[PDB]
Amino acid sequence: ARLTAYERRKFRVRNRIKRTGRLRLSVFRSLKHIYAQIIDDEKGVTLVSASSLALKLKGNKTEVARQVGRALAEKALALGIKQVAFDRGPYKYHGRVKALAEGAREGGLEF
Amino acid sequence: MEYRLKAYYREGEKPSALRRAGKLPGVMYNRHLNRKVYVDLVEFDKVFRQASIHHVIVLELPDGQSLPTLVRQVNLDKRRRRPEHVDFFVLSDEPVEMYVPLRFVGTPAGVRAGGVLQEIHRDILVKVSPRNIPEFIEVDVSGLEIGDSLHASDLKLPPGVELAVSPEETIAAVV
Amino acid sequence: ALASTRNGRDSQAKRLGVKRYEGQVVRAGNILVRQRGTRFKPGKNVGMGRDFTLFALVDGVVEFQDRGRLGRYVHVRPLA
Amino acid sequence: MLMPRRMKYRKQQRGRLKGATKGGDYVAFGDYGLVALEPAWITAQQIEAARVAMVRHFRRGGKIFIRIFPDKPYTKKPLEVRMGKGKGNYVAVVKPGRVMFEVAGVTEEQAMEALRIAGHKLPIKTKIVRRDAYDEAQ
RNA sequence: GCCCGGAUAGCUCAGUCGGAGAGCAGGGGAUUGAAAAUCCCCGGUCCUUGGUUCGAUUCCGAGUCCGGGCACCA
RNA sequence: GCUGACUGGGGCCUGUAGAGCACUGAUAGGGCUAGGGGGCCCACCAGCCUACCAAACCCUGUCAAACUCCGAAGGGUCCCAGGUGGAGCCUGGGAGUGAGGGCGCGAGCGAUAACGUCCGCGUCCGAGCGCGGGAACAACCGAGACCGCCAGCUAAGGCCCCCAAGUCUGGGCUAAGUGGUAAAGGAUGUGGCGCCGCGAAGACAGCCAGGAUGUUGGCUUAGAAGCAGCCAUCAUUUAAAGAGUGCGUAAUAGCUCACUGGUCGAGUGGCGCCGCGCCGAAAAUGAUCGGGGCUUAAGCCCAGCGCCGAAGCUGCGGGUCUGG
RNA sequence: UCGCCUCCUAAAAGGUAACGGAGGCGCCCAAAGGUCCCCUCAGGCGGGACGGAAAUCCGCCGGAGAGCGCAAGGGUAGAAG
RNA sequence: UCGAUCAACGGAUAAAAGUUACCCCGGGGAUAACAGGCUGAUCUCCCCCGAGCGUCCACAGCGGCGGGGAGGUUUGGCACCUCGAUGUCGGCUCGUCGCAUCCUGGGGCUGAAGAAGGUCCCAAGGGUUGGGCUGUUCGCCCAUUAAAGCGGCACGCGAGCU
RNA sequence: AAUCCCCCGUGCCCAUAGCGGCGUGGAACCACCCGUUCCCAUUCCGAACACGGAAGUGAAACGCGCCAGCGCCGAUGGUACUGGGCGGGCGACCGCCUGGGAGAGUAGGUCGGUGCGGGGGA
Ligand SMILES: [Mg+2]
Ligand SMILES: [Mg+2]
Ligand SMILES: [Mg+2]
Ligand SMILES: [Mg+2]
Ligand SMILES: [Mg+2]
Ligand SMILES: [Mg+2]
Ligand SMILES: [Mg+2]
Ligand SMILES: [Mg+2]
Ligand SMILES: [Mg+2]
Ligand SMILES: [Mg+2]
Ligand SMILES: [Mg+2]
Ligand SMILES: [Mg+2]
Ligand SMILES: [Mg+2]
Ligand SMILES: [Mg+2]
Ligand SMILES: [Mg+2]
Ligand SMILES: [Mg+2]
Ligand SMILES: [Mg+2]
Ligand SMILES: [Mg+2]
Ligand SMILES: [Mg+2]
Ligand SMILES: [Mg+2]
Ligand SMILES: [Mg+2]
Ligand SMILES: [Mg+2]
Ligand SMILES: [Mg+2]
Ligand SMILES: [Mg+2]
Ligand SMILES: [Mg+2]
Ligand SMILES: [Mg+2]
Ligand SMILES: [Mg+2]
Ligand SMILES: [Mg+2]
Ligand SMILES: [Mg+2]
Ligand SMILES: [Mg+2]
Ligand SMILES: [Mg+2]
Ligand SMILES: [Mg+2]
Ligand SMILES: [Mg+2]
Ligand SMILES: [Mg+2]
Ligand SMILES: [Mg+2]
Ligand SMILES: [Mg+2]
Ligand SMILES: [Mg+2]
Ligand SMILES: [Mg+2]
Ligand SMILES: [Mg+2]
Ligand SMILES: [Mg+2]
Ligand SMILES: [Mg+2]
Ligand SMILES: [Mg+2]
Ligand SMILES: [Mg+2]
Ligand SMILES: [Mg+2]
Ligand SMILES: [Mg+2]
Ligand SMILES: [Mg+2]
Ligand SMILES: [Mg+2]
Ligand SMILES: [Mg+2]
Ligand SMILES: [Mg+2]
Ligand SMILES: [Mg+2]
Ligand SMILES: [Mg+2]
Ligand SMILES: [Mg+2]
Ligand SMILES: [Mg+2]
Ligand SMILES: [Mg+2]
Ligand SMILES: [Mg+2]
Ligand SMILES: [Mg+2]
Ligand SMILES: [Mg+2]
Ligand SMILES: [Mg+2]
Ligand SMILES: [Mg+2]
Ligand SMILES: [Mg+2]
Ligand SMILES: [Mg+2]
Ligand SMILES: [Mg+2]
Ligand SMILES: [Mg+2]
Ligand SMILES: [Mg+2]
Ligand SMILES: [Mg+2]
Ligand SMILES: [Mg+2]
Ligand SMILES: [Mg+2]
Ligand SMILES: [Mg+2]
Ligand SMILES: [Mg+2]
Ligand SMILES: [Mg+2]
Ligand SMILES: [Mg+2]
Ligand SMILES: [Mg+2]
Ligand SMILES: [Mg+2]
Ligand SMILES: [Mg+2]
Ligand SMILES: [Mg+2]
Ligand SMILES: [Mg+2]
Ligand SMILES: [Mg+2]
Ligand SMILES: [Mg+2]
Ligand SMILES: [Mg+2]
Ligand SMILES: [Mg+2]
Ligand SMILES: [Mg+2]
Ligand SMILES: [Mg+2]
Ligand SMILES: [Mg+2]
Ligand SMILES: [Mg+2]
Ligand SMILES: [Mg+2]
Ligand SMILES: [Mg+2]
Ligand SMILES: [Mg+2]
Ligand SMILES: [Mg+2]
Ligand SMILES: [Mg+2]
Ligand SMILES: [Mg+2]
Ligand SMILES: [Mg+2]
Ligand SMILES: [Mg+2]
Ligand SMILES: [Mg+2]
Ligand SMILES: [Mg+2]
Ligand SMILES: [Mg+2]
Ligand SMILES: [Mg+2]
Ligand SMILES: [Mg+2]
Ligand SMILES: [Mg+2]
Ligand SMILES: [Mg+2]
Ligand SMILES: [Mg+2]
Repeated sequence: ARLTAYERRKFRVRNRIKRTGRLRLSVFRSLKHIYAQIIDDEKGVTLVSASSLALKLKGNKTEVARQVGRALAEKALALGIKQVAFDRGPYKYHGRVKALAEGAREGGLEF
Repeated sequence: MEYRLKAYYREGEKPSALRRAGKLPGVMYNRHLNRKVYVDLVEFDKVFRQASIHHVIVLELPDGQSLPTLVRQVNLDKRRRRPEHVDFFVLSDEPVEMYVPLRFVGTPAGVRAGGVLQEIHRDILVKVSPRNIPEFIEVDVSGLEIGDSLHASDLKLPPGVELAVSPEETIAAVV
Repeated sequence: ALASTRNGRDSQAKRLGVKRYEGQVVRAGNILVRQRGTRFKPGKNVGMGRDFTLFALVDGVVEFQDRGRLGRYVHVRPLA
Repeated sequence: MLMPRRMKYRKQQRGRLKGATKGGDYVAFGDYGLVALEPAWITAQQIEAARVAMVRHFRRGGKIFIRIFPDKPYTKKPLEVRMGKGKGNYVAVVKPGRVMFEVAGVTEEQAMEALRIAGHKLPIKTKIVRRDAYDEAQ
């Protein structure tokens, strides 16, 4: 079975975002951690990084996430960055990933 | 049994001219070498009729070296059906694919007088360490009966080296 | 029918193709390619209309891009 | 007769006889060949006329390969004048250097004498050939 | 000359899955007092020739003895 | 008012020629195999062999405007340069044309017919039926005619005479008047290149010389006892003659060859290729390459040198318009 | 035969003819429309009651040969299904 | 926003079919019928190959399937001069030419005993009948004959006739 | 802090990165995993999606390697074709000059390369 539902859903949501042409606020979330990476395509480049992994914090993976989102805003807004669009990758906008997003205001936003 | 020809070199010298010159444009190569070369037609002809991409050809040419070549391609121009150019493949010690002619040995060997003979190949493609090159392969298999097909490894496979296969194909049969 | 002639039609040429090529100056709205399928996909600063028609979104120059199995792509480069 | 089953289109444009070449030409199945010197549309009925010349020539014996085939539909009008194309009415398009026919499993004098008869039934000049190193291995 | 048709035991004429028929003759039986009628049983180099096919009356191709249709001219 | 046709460079676009078979189809030979044509063992599932059908699949081998895994040369467009041209663009006034034709190339229709027809790209005639060549001839070759000249150089084509200039110079070809013509096909024409079989262990050609044994071969027969015929065509004796290749035929007598010795004495027979020629080759008023006439050429192929040759180019004079 | 669409002809830009070679339209859909979310085919082989070449189911292989209302073409699963 | 097979689909009117050999005018060789021309599918005649028939077989005589041509007499294709006119079938009269020869002359082969034939070659000098039928050409038929030839000449010939 | 190496994201080249085989990795990342109370789920199914987890395992998946059976890529040389210029053939068609020049095929290549960021080692 070639090219799984994961990587279709992946690609589908990604390309739609990439067309609007904002910077990309891209979300990886593993079983353990949740990472978030703000990217400018066409320079093929990451600008503002934020992990739970590098902020070494724990318990309630969601409340961890609102935090790595507030982490990104504070970090990012400091470079001038305000408007972006939310990548959300192959993940339902829900729970942990919704939480990192609604934590990614105080800066950033419309999300 | 052993064949040598001649050879020469070229850089410019439009092939059409050389070709009118009784000569035969060609090229010399292998993993290590590639070089423009011409030969004499009649000469090439007399040998290649025996040699025929089957037995090894030692060329010669100046330097003077003697280069141990297999002929891997011949282009005839289709109108006059006569060679317009030649690939000379030079051997060194690494295994090399090639076409070995086949000796069909026996009598009708079952359904004597007679089956229907039916040779489905004069050749086999086989990987061979150049050093030992099996200048034919006796295929006896006097079992040799109606409707049957020998495939591959049932061939003698003289000492040197293995098939370039496919291990399953058609050699001969009687029907 | 069969013989007398049952044939004899055809339809108007649709005058389809590329209407602006690489390194050619265009204005917002210029249409760059006229085409049947997605034969060229819209790139940077390039729209698609309902009939798959590619237009410049901005003034600029037009650059062509062959992304291999991703298709060919038409963008408009600004300094518009 | 000799003729396809299943055509995709009934009738097809004449086209050129140009650029004598392309495929066939190397004597792949048999002992001697008959090679085509000139271009022509050779007709399903000239082919059969050559075949039967040859099979008649040896004892129902020998083996024959043919190796050109009439897939090109040949139209003709009735003694009308001009409206529509058509009709009817098959050819193989044959350029120089092609081997048609090509016998095997017969003696040299036989093959060569059959092929010479076979050649008389054709609209073009021909050449009889034997077989070669040059006809390679493949 | 010109394009399309059909030969079949002894005469009549089926027989498009490619691997021989019933009638009506004639002989025989049953039936009857004997017959007629009716039912049972009895033998083609399948128009020559070349071809495809392992194999052709049954497919291809003409050519033939013989049936349908065709065109001198203003 | 420098942007024009054309040209140089750079980008992008394309799906034709060629080629390919991956697709859509078609398709030769073989292989291995579903379904069965059914030979039949069944008549229960069975069920094996296929020199018929046969998918797919592998091997070899091809074909296609409406097939394409590929794909040139070219073409188109933009940018930057060259390009001052009876170039370009803008506004406006006056039009005429809207029957085209031949040729070359690419296609379609036609019959791989038409001085056929329909498109494409070029050209020329149209309007250059003005000039030179092609015998003669709108459109093939040469060349764009402002006027004059009893001056020159050339083009195409020519230089034996008609007819201007070579009976020029060298080398080979052809003997048909080919040239001055039409194909398949043919042929010890003729000249060259080549490869192969046999040959001074004396081949080829003639000539001298052997001209089988059992035997009628068994078959078939009045008899075929090779030659009125269907064939077991087999054993032998030799340097060595096929139960016999032909004449013969009252079957036998008589005769010849095959195949052998020997005579003599240097080539012989086979094939392939290129050049020119030869046959194939019959039409209607009188013939002919334009004509005479041409044969180591006045024909054809190769190399050379000169010349002749237009209204083209030049030289001399002049006109008119445009620029300066 | 006459208008419209598709393919070839059409000579790799556009365009290009013939009583050239072949097909289709004169509708349709309140969902067959908009959006957000998810899902991924056809085929082949193996397995499974009634199920057979094909109803449904399970397994593996299957980059698109399926589907996209209808003709063809271009397109298309990184969706247009 | 509606009424259009205004489908001959840029749609003359709101509203429309035939016939003329009783015909007329303006035009056209822009275009048909005749002849010619180009062409040569078709037609007529050669030739190549040579299955096969011919007792056997060198094809004495045949010739399958295919192949290459010649001719320009047929039927056509095209639409080039001629529509300010190139009168058309046939007959008669008068011919003339071609030869792919019907007879006569000279030949070769024969499955030629002779005589008489068959086939092919040379040969265009001359000859090549009279009638019945039909407008006929052609063809059939009667009676003869050395023979009762095939074509071309605007399907020769109407300022020559009919 | 640079540099290298391993992992995790994520771009780019668009198969020389693919299939298949073999081998390898769990400390850390990652995955599978434990559970289904809660957010949220499944035209049935916590399979998927989702959440709260951390006992176990790298079996699957993924990552990293090594093999050329397939797949993919692919010369040089030669031809085909051809812009432009000339010939030849009754024709179908052929040839020469000059400039461009494939496709198939042969040789060979290939079991990927790389940017940004992070986590970890240098
Ligand atoms: Mg079109
Ligand atoms: Mg060929
Ligand atoms: Mg090939
Ligand atoms: Mg033909
Ligand atoms: Mg007409
Ligand atoms: Mg021939
Ligand atoms: Mg009684
Ligand atoms: Mg009784
Ligand atoms: Mg008449
Ligand atoms: Mg300028
Ligand atoms: Mg350019
Ligand atoms: Mg082609
Ligand atoms: Mg194919
Ligand atoms: Mg094509
Ligand atoms: Mg390539
Ligand atoms: Mg400029
Ligand atoms: Mg002007
Ligand atoms: Mg004006
Ligand atoms: Mg017009
Ligand atoms: Mg025109
Ligand atoms: Mg014309
Ligand atoms: Mg013409
Ligand atoms: Mg023109
Ligand atoms: Mg005029
Ligand atoms: Mg002019
Ligand atoms: Mg005149
Ligand atoms: Mg003149
Ligand atoms: Mg003149
Ligand atoms: Mg003159
Ligand atoms: Mg002139
Ligand atoms: Mg002038
Ligand atoms: Mg001269
Ligand atoms: Mg003269
Ligand atoms: Mg003189
Ligand atoms: Mg002289
Ligand atoms: Mg003469
Ligand atoms: Mg002459
Ligand atoms: Mg001389
Ligand atoms: Mg000269
Ligand atoms: Mg002079
Ligand atoms: Mg002056
Ligand atoms: Mg002026
Ligand atoms: Mg297409
Ligand atoms: Mg086009
Ligand atoms: Mg074009
Ligand atoms: Mg219709
Ligand atoms: Mg919806
Ligand atoms: Mg599936
Ligand atoms: Mg399935
Ligand atoms: Mg199943
Ligand atoms: Mg599809
Ligand atoms: Mg469709
Ligand atoms: Mg399509
Ligand atoms: Mg109208
Ligand atoms: Mg109209
Ligand atoms: Mg319109
Ligand atoms: Mg009205
Ligand atoms: Mg009346
Ligand atoms: Mg009156
Ligand atoms: Mg009146
Ligand atoms: Mg009038
Ligand atoms: Mg008439
Ligand atoms: Mg007349
Ligand atoms: Mg006429
Ligand atoms: Mg006239
Ligand atoms: Mg003719
Ligand atoms: Mg003729
Ligand atoms: Mg002849
Ligand atoms: Mg006529
Ligand atoms: Mg006219
Ligand atoms: Mg016309
Ligand atoms: Mg008139
Ligand atoms: Mg007059
Ligand atoms: Mg008059
Ligand atoms: Mg004569
Ligand atoms: Mg006589
Ligand atoms: Mg006589
Ligand atoms: Mg006599
Ligand atoms: Mg005689
Ligand atoms: Mg006479
Ligand atoms: Mg006379
Ligand atoms: Mg009377
Ligand atoms: Mg009559
Ligand atoms: Mg009479
Ligand atoms: Mg007369
Ligand atoms: Mg006439
Ligand atoms: Mg007359
Ligand atoms: Mg009169
Ligand atoms: Mg690829
Ligand atoms: Mg672990
Ligand atoms: Mg552990
Ligand atoms: Mg594992
Ligand atoms: Mg390649
Ligand atoms: Mg190359
Ligand atoms: Mg050229
Ligand atoms: Mg030419
Ligand atoms: Mg290549
Ligand atoms: Mg790999
Ligand atoms: Mg990376
Ligand atoms: Mg780091």
